[PDB]
Amino acid sequence: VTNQLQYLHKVVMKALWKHQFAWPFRQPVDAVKLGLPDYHKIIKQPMDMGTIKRRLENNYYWAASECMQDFNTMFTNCYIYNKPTDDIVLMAQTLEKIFLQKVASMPQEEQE
Amino acid sequence: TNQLQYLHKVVMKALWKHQFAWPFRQPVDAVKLGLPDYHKIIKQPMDMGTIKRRLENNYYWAASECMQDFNTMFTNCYIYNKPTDDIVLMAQTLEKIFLQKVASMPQEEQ
Ligand SMILES: Nc1nc2c(ncn2COCCO)c(=O)[nH]1
Ligand SMILES: Nc1nc2c(ncn2COCCO)c(=O)[nH]1
Repeated sequence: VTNQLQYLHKVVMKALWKHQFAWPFRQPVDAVKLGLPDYHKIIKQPMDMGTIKRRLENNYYWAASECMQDFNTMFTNCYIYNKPTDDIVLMAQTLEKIFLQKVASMPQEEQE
Repeated sequence: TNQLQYLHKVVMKALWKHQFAWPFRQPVDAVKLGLPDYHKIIKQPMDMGTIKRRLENNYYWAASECMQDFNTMFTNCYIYNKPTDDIVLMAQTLEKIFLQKVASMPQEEQ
């Protein structure tokens, strides 16, 4: 497995998964459960930490950059769809700041 | 530091020249662009011109802190604009390059 995907699993996902703001992102947006009949109109590429976490457990990723894009798509989905004033937006912002400051310490290069 | 230099000369380099970069090279001008609610909604304006100047003037103490400014700039765009505005596509494209360039950053400190 890659040095960088190992960092993404054990440092980034470990931090973000147990975070007190993580729960709205731990599973796919369920448009029916949440009452969002336009969600899949607006968000064409849904993403969530459950999917990323399993994808790290199943070595589905080839490069770290593609794990990073899933994280980024997840947060971007949230800012695009939700209202500027929704608490979910500031939860995503808080989680994204951690993702970014962890990524600033990720190795370079590749392995495996 | 080595990482700030990389963010200056590799990351900011690539993004500045990009064909979608022009809305992001200078602060949003809410009055010229016709957006009287822009500052009611975005409380932390940010833009690559401000980030470039801060890197030239040694404003940043750490890499993560310049990376946060890049993120704020993109997030502002996503939060303020309608999902279908082209500028959202432009920010996503730029942000993807940003993440990919950041993954190859020297891991140290300097
Ligand atoms: N579904 C749901 N779970 C929550 C809420 N607050 C905390 N949790 C549990 O997740 C926190 C991590 O254990 C909440 O408001 N709703
Ligand atoms: N109430 C609540 N909002 C959520 C949840 N998951 C997603 N959202 C709404 O944000 C969608 C952004 O892509 C969740 O389980 N709790």
